[PDB]
Amino acid sequence: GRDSLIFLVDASKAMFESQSEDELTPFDMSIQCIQSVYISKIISSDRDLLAVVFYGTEKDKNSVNFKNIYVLQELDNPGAKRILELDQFKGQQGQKRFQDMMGHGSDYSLSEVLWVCANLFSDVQFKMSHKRIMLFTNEDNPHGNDSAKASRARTKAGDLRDTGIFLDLMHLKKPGGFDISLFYRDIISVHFEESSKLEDLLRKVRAKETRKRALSRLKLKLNKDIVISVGIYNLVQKALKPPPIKLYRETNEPVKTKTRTFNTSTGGLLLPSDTKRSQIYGSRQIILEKEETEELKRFDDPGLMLMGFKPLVLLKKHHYLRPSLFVYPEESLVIGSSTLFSALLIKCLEKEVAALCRYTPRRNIPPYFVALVPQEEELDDQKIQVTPPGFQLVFLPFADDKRKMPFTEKIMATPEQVGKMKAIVEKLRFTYRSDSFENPVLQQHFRNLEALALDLMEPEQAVDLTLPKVEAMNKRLGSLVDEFKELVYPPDY
Amino acid sequence: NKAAVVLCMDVGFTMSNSIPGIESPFEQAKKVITMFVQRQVFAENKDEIALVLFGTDGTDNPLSGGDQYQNITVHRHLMLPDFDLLEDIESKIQPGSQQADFLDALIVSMDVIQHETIGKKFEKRHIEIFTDLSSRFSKSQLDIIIHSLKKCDISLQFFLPFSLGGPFRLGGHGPSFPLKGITEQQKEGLEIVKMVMISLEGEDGLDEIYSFSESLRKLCVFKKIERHSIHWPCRLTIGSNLSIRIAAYKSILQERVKKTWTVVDAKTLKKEDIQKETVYCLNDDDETEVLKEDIIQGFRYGSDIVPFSKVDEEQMKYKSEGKCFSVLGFCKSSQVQRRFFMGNQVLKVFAARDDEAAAVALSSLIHALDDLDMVAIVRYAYDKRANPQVGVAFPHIKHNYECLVYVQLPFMEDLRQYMFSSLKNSKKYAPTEAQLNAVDALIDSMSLAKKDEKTDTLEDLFPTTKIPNPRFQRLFQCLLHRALHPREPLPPIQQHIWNMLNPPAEVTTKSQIPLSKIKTLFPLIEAKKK
DNA sequence: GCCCAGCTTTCCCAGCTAATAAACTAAAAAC
DNA sequence: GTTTTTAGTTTATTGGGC
Repeated sequence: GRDSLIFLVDASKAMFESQSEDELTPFDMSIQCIQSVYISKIISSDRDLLAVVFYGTEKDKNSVNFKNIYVLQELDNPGAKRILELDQFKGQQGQKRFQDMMGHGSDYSLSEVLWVCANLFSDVQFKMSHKRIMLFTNEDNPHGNDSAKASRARTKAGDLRDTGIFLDLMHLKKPGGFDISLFYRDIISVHFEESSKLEDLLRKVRAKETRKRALSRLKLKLNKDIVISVGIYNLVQKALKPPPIKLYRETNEPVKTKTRTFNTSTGGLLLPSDTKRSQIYGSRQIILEKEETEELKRFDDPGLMLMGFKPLVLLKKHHYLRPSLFVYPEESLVIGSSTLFSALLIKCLEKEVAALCRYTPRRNIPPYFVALVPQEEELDDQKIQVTPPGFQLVFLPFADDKRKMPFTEKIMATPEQVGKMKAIVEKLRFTYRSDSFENPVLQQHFRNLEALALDLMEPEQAVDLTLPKVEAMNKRLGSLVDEFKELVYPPDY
Repeated sequence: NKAAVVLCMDVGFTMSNSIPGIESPFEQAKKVITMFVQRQVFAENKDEIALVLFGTDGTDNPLSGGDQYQNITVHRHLMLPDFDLLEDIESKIQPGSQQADFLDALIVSMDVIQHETIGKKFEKRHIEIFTDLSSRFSKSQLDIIIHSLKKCDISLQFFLPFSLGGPFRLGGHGPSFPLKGITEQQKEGLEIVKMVMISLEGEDGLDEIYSFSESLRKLCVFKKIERHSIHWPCRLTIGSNLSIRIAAYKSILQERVKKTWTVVDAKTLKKEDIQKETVYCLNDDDETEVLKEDIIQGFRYGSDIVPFSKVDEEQMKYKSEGKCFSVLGFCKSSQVQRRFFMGNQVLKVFAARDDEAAAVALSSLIHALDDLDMVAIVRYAYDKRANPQVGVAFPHIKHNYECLVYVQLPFMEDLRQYMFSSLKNSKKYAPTEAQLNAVDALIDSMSLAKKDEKTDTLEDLFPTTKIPNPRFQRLFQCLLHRALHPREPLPPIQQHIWNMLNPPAEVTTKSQIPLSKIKTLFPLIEAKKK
């Protein structure tokens, strides 16, 4: 039930060389990217196990005493101290702390390195699912000068693949470029391009820090006989402030909580079949059994029932009701599902049509109409999948979810006023990215926990990225504001 | 705030003409009225409702003086609806053997509103007529009728057996009794109804004439008595020197059940007889209880457990200035994809009410963004307590009004970058040419739209956003059933409900052959391994 | 701080209703 | 079976000028 991710970092000489730029060294980039995954995994209460290994170091630390391999952090749940530890190698001062604590630029043999990593998976007392190793290096030919090592590394790499361990390569920039065909083509389990900016390394790593996890596997019925299986995923989910937990003052140990129900008179425990459900209207009571309150909610069996196809232009942008889901074929339940799915996708795209369906997530839930909107795959310049291929499950509001509002005369602005506003709009133009803002509230909450768990001098204060940069904006706008006002607001306002 | 409504029902002889398998107008109208009264009862509004019947055998109304307005009965006088009204509708009220003047029924209906709304303050007075326009009637009171409706601010709606604009399915999507199948008397009555509605509403008056069938799958019967939304005052700020007074209303907001089920004792059927006591024990083995005077608050930080009291959390807690709607910047609309929409609402933002300066200012913004194909990225915070949100405000320009539509955008911590295998470049699941053509034929047969009335316009044949959430009227049918028949188990779902949740019978029929070809072209079988 | 605002099957003396979102509890299904 | 997710509750905190 717990996936495993080992972060493996190259400590060779070139990992600490920026290559003359206003950019971080591949090593700093790597450390910072690893901290990120550690922290995000905490923000979302992820139960995966993380590990941190370095190789090419002068100092070694592993159960078999293989040389130049340092297991900084064995596989375990992330915490405050482990994160704080990684921060010690951040930046230029970090570089100095790492090199003085472990040394760098020493020799090594990838085979020995991969053996140590595989062994960390075996030492896990917990049961595991996915076993993955993420390698960070800007060296594309480790043993191009030592066949005895190159050969052992390929064999071990192959043994990993046969053994169920996945090795992903997070290749970093190198003069002339990083050539995967030279060596790693036969090791890793179109590929991402090399990373040269933290941003890119982060997304590529984020794209793999967590494995797919369906919100539900359902049947998509074209009719009663033609049924395919699909996975429903939430590519977006509102990260909430983790709920509190009750502890025992004298030991800070978590406490279990049992909620029972008893007759007030006798004090006897009340079975679920010893109580009924009531609703009072006016001066009349209507009694139903628990079983019946659920039954009146029953309509369709869980699934997606195809209603037909509706042209996309008929679906309004302003009818949003709640976050959309993502639909992808689940070949593991119904063999043949992907082919039909792909066809539906290809054709819905050509005809700019959506598949209308009646949706029921689980048993005993009234249905909601949804529009499966065709979504074509999209990769950016780094070869990162920005948009996964499939269908956007768009929830449609029932008439009850719509609200009316009275409108007075339509008052429109003149070309001269719109022009002034246009000029203002163009001044405060910027490039929006779905991941540019952080949640002020969540961030502060964990900064606070950090200060308490690590006994820091003070709680770091989060930077509210949602607040407008007022002063900057004012200067950037100049007199456009006063101008706009003269065209719109009577001095007597 | 409150409304006075008179349901004017036709229970005349013709209302019972049963068509071999097709429900009579009387029974259809009876379902629509029950639908309306049920919602008014279970939602516990303050609207007052009267019920006038015409075509009845007897005569009982405050205008019969002088052998006039005969066969018109005021079954229920203006007052809060109750279970006795619903029961009468369902069981007592029987079809009549006569025929009454429908404009006379309207006049009696107007009388009820005029003589009984006395003193009480009603924001709205409304009359709903349910008839088949089968019989003769006088047209001498037309001007009198219209003059009183307008002067007394009384709105009107009509409900007939046929639409105004094959196997019959009540509440379905598709039938249209041709205006030719109706009698000549009905064509005359319909013209008058049209004239009346046009005088009262204008061009759109035609829109207030419905078929009983379509009424069952709409909220139109409540349309003129719907609770108007509350406005939210605030200033849209650009920098710190430009403020614009605005008012926001929620356009989309999921409707939920209001009444909760109270757990009670199966014998006393009372709530006080039940009580819940939540105790605490050491989760680890040796389940030892603990007293409330020994438990503190804490949080998890990965594997760490961190005690953090609500008092300390209260002060270190992130705190904002408060209410706001601040622009952070503007960007191409293309950089904002709908698949990233967040939250559980949509907000329409208008200039503050009656503020022309604010309106012109906002209109400037709207049109500039529209003319630049851009949108605003803003910080929205309901109040000083609410967690602040980042969101998009995009231009919404119509002919009757203009505004910005607000929808929340996601925070980085809300995203999940799950990678998915490519399907276009699939070396396993690429469909053959025949499979693609079968799907292509399936999509055409199952089209839910049509370029009808030849105007290059797309007519939606299955507009789901007009259909009411089925759980409500289903719940009401049950709540009522349990009230009028305590010993009986719950009734099954009404067919008209199922009929409105399904596509036009036309669509279903066309797809059969195409579906058959797809079943043979696309093998599908459940996995036995893994 | 201090209370606004109105309408009446509670009554006009007064009462009390309201809007809504952050929190929280419970049940289903994924793993 | 345990963990994430959600519908169903719950109850208080909230606005704004003077």
